[PDB]
Amino acid sequence: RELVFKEDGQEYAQVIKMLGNGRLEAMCFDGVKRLCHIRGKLRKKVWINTSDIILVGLRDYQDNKADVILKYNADEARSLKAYGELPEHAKINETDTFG
Amino acid sequence: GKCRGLRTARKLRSHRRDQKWHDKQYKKAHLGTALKANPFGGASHAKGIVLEKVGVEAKQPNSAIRKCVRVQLIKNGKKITAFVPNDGCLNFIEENDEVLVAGFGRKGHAVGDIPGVRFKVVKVANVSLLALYKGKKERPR
Amino acid sequence: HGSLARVGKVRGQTLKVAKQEKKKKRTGRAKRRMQYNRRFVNVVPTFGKKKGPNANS
Amino acid sequence: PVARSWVCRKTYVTPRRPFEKSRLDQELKLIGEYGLRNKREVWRVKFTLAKIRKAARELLTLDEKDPRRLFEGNALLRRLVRIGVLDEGKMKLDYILGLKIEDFLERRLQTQVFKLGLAKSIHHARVLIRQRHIRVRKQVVNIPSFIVRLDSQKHIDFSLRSPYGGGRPGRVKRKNAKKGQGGAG
Amino acid sequence: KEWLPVTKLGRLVKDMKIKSLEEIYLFSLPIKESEIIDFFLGASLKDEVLKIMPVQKQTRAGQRTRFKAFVAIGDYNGHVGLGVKCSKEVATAIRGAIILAKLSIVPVRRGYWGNKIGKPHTVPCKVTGRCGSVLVRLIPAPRGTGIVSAPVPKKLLMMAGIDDCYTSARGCTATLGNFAKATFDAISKTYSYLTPDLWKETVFTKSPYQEFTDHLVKTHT
RNA sequence: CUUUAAAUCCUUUAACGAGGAUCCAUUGGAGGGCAAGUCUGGUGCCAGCAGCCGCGGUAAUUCCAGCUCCAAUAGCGUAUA
Repeated sequence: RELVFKEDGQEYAQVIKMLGNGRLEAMCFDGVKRLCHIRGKLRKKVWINTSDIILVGLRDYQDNKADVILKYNADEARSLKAYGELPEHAKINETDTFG
Repeated sequence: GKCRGLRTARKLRSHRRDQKWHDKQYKKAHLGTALKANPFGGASHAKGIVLEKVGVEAKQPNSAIRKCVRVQLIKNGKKITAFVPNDGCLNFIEENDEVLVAGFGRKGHAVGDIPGVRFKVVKVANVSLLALYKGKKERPR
Repeated sequence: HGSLARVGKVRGQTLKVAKQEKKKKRTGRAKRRMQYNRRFVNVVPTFGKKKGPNANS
Repeated sequence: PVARSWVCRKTYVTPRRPFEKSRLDQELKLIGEYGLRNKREVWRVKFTLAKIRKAARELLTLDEKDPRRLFEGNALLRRLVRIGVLDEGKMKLDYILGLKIEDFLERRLQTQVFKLGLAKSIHHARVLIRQRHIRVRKQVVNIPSFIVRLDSQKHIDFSLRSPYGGGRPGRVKRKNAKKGQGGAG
Repeated sequence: KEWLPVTKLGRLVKDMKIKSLEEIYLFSLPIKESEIIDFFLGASLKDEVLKIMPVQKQTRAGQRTRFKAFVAIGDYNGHVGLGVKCSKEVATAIRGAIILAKLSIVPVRRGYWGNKIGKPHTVPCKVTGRCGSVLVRLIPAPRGTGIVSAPVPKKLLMMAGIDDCYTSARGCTATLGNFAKATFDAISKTYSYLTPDLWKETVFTKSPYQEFTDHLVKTHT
């Protein structure tokens, strides 16, 4: 509904391996692998898929854990990409809902 | 009882001793394995150096994470995992600092929704966490 | 916002009010005397459910 | 090897239930009516009454015409009639068990000063005793928990070194008198 | 607000021919009007609610909850009773439990511990009552001991007039209804026990139904 | 002054020594177990509380602060045999 951007302690990541036990692996836009955690509103109200644009929170004393906040589906994700936040090597690969 | 003879005392004593050893609390309280596996070594409190901070998660009923530190003791060399109790008291602790850990409430048992943690932090840098949390004393600079 | 699991967030963003300067409270024998008086000789015969000491319904 | 005693004991027993209702009600009633300070005093009186009752019970489980029973039972009975909680018409071993906490708390020095007729209230009686105003047989008492005897009840009066029983006045009388002398001079 | 007795016992009590419920207990007649006892025992019959326990029944459209009330009744110098009633509402269940408790009260007897001086204060012997898995034992105590019990049998023993008792319970005492019914059956057994205080040959006096039948045939059909 | 090898401590005793008698009593709680607010403001499954049931999802009786109340009282709470 609204375009909210990243802040201090938050960034964007791409889901690489979709696991169980309410956690997943996401590749952050800084160049490090992290074990993210599914938020309490993100278990069943929304469904997180692979290769999607998500909001990932930083951890200030350990640097191998994270947690996920939001999810951008198609148009706000491509509008955020048009603004410029990521290295251009990463590929969207047309992330949206299929038919 | 079953033996009701006038000269039946050795059998009753041996049966009571065998059924006493065949128990739970007497079994942990009389072997050396249950006290040897204890990282405190039969002690109420222990000291050690904090290496790192870990955010351990809660159980399935409730959704939060628990701020925790990992302690390597000096009396035996074992590595334990102790919870920082109050709100915002993790910021009073940094790496390579000594703390005084204690039990967490149920005598070597995970209490509440925190899995795999049986200890808590009482004092940090030779001053209590309650005095720092209530704003009575200050960390020595 | 900042981060989700910030250490000491709520106590850090809590509003700060000050204590109110009040009269001191009696302690010792006179505290028990006041409690006995207020609980046993200032009571009126009532019916139903007895009201609590802190009832503010 | 030092020459000490190392002999001491507790004078009270805490109750089993920490948060009850009716027990706290009669404890508060006893404290407010007898002007006590805390629950430790009424628990102490309850403990010594329980010890006396326990001794009376274990002597009452015994048989008659036993000389040690007759001896220390008569010792207990003469102690209980000389302390003021028993009468001569009830000099029997079973009548010890019919005693109450009111009988032990009525021989306290505070309520004896209050009922003797020289104190306004029982808290005023405790203040009067604590500030060294009375004496019991040519000897002042600084404490309210002085359990009097039957033969020493008629000797309680004001102390000689007190402004109430005739003596030197206190400090606010002398200070106000000196202020009046300064204002008049 | 008037008394219209449907039984000849209630009419006979209302006609001032029965002095007290002593002979009613002696002849072991069932009491089916709860206000006969309320006439005999009036303002000296206090009560309070032990526990309101909700029970539910599963249907197609959810659960139909119902409230069950436990109340203790009795004068502090003798008789004591207990009643159980369940209904839809709380107040209706409580008033039905009050009527059912006052309908069925039993007399208790008191004895001595050793010497027979003064008034009786304790349970005369060792009685036991059992219902469900709960066992309640009543043991005599010396004078001035008090009631050493759980709070529910303690309040039942104080409302029954017994001043001194030692107790020992076994079973699932967390269920209040079974515990209360067990101590009620324990204290109700004080007259079914035979003691050598009463071994003389009793005389069978005439029943009120035989004694006042000429009054009854005139007062009712 | 007494005590004491000589002192100190206690007791005795003259001169001073309290009105909000500022000469100012704390420790744990307030859903049940278990005595005691369906109070107010803030965060909003976050922070955290919770020995056990469980409490927090943008109207919290349980979190964080103020008021009020409750248990013991120069004492109270916590961890281990």
